[PDB]
Amino acid sequence: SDRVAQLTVGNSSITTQEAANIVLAYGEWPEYCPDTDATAVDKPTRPDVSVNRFYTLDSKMWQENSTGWYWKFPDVLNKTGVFGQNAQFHYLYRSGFCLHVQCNASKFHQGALLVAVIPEFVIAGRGSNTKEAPHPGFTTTFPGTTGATFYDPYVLDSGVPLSQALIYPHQWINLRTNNCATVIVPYINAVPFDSAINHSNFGLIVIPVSPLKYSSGATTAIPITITIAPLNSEFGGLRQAVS
Amino acid sequence: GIPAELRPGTNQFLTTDDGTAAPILPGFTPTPTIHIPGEVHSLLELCRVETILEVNNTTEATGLTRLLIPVSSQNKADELCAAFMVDPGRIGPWQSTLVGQICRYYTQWSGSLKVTFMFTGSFMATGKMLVAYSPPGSAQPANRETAMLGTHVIWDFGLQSSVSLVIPWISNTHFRTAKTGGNYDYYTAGVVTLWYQTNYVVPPETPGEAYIIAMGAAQDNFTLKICKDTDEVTQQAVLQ
Amino acid sequence: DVLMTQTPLSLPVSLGHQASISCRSSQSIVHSNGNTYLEWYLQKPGQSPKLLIYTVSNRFSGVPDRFSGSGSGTDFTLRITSVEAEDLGVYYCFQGSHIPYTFGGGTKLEI
Amino acid sequence: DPVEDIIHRAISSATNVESAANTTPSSHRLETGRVPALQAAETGATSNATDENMIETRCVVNRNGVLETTINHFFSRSGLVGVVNLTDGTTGYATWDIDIMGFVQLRRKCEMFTYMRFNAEFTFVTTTENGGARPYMLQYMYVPPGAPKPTGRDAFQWQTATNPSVFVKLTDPPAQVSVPFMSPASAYQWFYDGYPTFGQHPETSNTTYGLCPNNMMGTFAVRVVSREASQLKLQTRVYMKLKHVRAWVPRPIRSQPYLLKNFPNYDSSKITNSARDRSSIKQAN
Amino acid sequence: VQLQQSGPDLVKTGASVRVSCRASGYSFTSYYIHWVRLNHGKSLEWIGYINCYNGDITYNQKFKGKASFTLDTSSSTAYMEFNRLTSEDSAVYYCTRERYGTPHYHFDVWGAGP
Amino acid sequence: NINYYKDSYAASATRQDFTQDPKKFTQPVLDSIRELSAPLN
Ligand SMILES: CCCCCCCCCCCCC/C=C/[C@H](O)[C@H](N)CO
Repeated sequence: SDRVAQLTVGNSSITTQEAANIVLAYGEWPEYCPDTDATAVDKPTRPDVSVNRFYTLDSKMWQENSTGWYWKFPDVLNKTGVFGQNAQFHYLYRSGFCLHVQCNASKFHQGALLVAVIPEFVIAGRGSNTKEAPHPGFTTTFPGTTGATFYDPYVLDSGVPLSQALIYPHQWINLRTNNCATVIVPYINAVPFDSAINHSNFGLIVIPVSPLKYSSGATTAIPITITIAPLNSEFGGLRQAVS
Repeated sequence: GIPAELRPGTNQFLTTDDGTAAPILPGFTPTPTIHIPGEVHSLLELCRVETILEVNNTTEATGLTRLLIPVSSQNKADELCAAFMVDPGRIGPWQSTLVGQICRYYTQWSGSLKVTFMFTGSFMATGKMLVAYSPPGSAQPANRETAMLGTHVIWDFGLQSSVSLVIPWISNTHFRTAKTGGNYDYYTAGVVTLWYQTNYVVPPETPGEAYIIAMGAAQDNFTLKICKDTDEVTQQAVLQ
Repeated sequence: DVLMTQTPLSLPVSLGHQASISCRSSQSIVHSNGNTYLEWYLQKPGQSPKLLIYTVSNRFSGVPDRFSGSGSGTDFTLRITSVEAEDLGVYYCFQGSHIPYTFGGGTKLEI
Repeated sequence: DPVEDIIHRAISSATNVESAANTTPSSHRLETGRVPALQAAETGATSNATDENMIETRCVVNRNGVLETTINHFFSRSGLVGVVNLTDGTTGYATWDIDIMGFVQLRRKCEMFTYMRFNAEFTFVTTTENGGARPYMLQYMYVPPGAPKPTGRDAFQWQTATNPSVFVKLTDPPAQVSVPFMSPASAYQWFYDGYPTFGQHPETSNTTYGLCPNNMMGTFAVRVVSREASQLKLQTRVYMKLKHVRAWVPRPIRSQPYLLKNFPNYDSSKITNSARDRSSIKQAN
Repeated sequence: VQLQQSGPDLVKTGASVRVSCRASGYSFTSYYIHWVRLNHGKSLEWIGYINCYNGDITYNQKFKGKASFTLDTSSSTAYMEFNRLTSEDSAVYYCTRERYGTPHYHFDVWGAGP
Repeated sequence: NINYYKDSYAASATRQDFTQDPKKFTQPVLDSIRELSAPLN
């Protein structure tokens, strides 16, 4: 009566039977823009059922020798669904997110992931020059739908050690107790609205801490999906198409 | 006008003092605030968040393997699994937590602590693990029948996966200067050995090593006193 | 950068002292951790090279008490007090601050 | 009667804290079903096993102070943020783009928080580079973004028609001003992901990455007031004290050494650990 | 803990040699592997290093375009060498080991020679 | 509690804060667990 939970947004529910709990990020629900904050003087065009539903990304494989993966939000939705056709026409943007990571296993496997949400996530270059100087490419700072791999998971590509990285919102995926993790993030940004294509707010991270071990004979391909979904999103400021 | 003699203290520049100074822009109204979630008000809402210790800080482990303690099915009982100190502000395992990075900006900590363990093993494997703690004065304990004198919590694996030892505040002084050496060994605080209680029993065709992740935090009566300037910084240039 | 071992041929007598030095260098204190590296290396003429004093002063395990080495700035010395019948190889100095890692020339011993 | 479906709070609660928390006594428990020690760290919330529920404790009235940990008293100490070198007799003046990312003692503190908002307070200590300290006149302008940066020792930007300026000697006690909050956003931000413009961004070396435009705050220019060119070398040491500060969204602290001013690079050839190594795992000291 | 290279074979101008080694006795996905050559009666030279997990090849600038490394996951190195040999490169090619998180000293163990 | 100029940012440090609420960083869960119960039940 506390494990089983069904989340239903829009027209696409998600049921699960071995969950743990639901984590709000910094204790505040995602809400609309009150009129002491808004600075645009044109009416925002908020849809309700078209762009508030769970979109499923592509599933990475988890092996013996894996390092990590990371995505950037809301970069990953700029090509799929109606939300990909309302972040190209409209200049401004404002939303929340509601993440979900499935990874199921048997009873004789072991291992544990770490699902976090890091606001304002900057990727840093990896070269010992002081001026030319190395810089990350465009296919690394905005990976797209797939999401690249970490090169150094111990320092998170930023010189921040992993052991201190529970100050962010997070849940564990411990493969003996649960098999799904859920974070609900409100809208954290300085200016009230935001551009939608350049300023990507935050970034999901999955880092396997205790690596996968299994005895001989079990199934060897354990995949990992993501299921995100916006909440209370509103747009504004129409123009022509720029991808 | 009014007669006013001066004092020592004239014409100095003390850094940590708060006085007024003449503004440069008369009649300035700043850009107004909006509601942004997750506001801090103190640095005691950042000492109460459990982060990951670095216990396996030995010669042969490198990388993500440093963060976790290994267990395995022993041949005998009574054996030892890991051991470390309680000194936020001494080199060792506490240097990679938020307590160990904030209690180096300050001197003279106080109050309790807590250590949370999490077991990342399989599902069908059980066991028990004593978790001891002993106040200072002697060396590291030898066998288990000596380390069951101090504070200890016997922990059993099951559907739950966490026990949280609360290391109490047993000290003569009201604070502890958070530095070690020869003359400052008067402010040390003892060892947190993990002992096997019985064994680690495993069914057939199941992996034969599990990994215990240790964590760490601070309790509710945690206070800090004197702001100093830290020592983990490194520079020899101007960052050109 | 570059290194210059100052004595390419030092000819000591047993129960004597040595001073093999590389005067020529850059600042060589960078990599920004402090920690100027400057490792030393024997090479007996039939085997692979081996370690010696690994930072400016610290000894590596297995190295005897005779191998002493110090220095600062751009001056670095080795001092061994009893040249035995084993300490006869070639001495190299390896810096590790900047990116192209350089080993310097070398230093012989013959008596 | 019309279309029907058109018609169709937080968790935290603030508590004042004056002292540290107290401790209420307890006794021994011999009872099944009420277990406070067992937790679940998978749910993300930290444990809450207070020590009244583990061990038998005594009633302790606590009187320690929790005044010197709030962030107003934590940042209100002034540290170095910049050094301007001045050689005369060979252009005559010197500039310094305002950027507090340079010196590492105050950079490492201000990266604990993501979005900040304060009011600075500067102080300019100026010495000749051989401890002479002879009386001259100095002028410190302040060029906001857009005004022309002065080109010569005696061009016509040095007239101070609009923008501020501080005349002070070398023998007086050092100057001090109080710069207010000057950002077009709602708050300063230190970490800005995302390119600043539109267009198409290359693959090899995009040096535009992560440059936040909400912090480009101008230039600080200084010359020596004379007609004849005097012959002297100087340094200034601009200190900065923050006050009235408010912060948001904490994040962990840098652990690797720094390499550049604007960009947060590390060096992946040699990575330093956090904890220095010991001999084995089964011994303490 | 041993590093066992390949047997020495002489090659004339216009081929590759692909000298290997095999890490024996430790965890192979936790160490760099450098490559150091010894000119005849002369000084040592550094070539470059391969990181055993995440790739991350780095050379000198005196050896770019030649001696492009590879990597194997079955406990084996790049086994790689120059594509275009000259007459002077009849040297001896060592291989070494370096800990990932730094221990403040490089090049602890050494290999054989070709 | 005194200010000699007619602007508000030129003053000294203001009054003490004395407030904190750590429940938005320790326990931000929906189903609020208590101290004396099994948290996965
Ligand atoms: C006579 C007064 C001359 C000095 C006037 C300096 C005014 C500019 C100070 C504004 C506050 C500092 C500028 C912003 C702070 C950091 O550098 C940026 N946030 C960098 O991200």
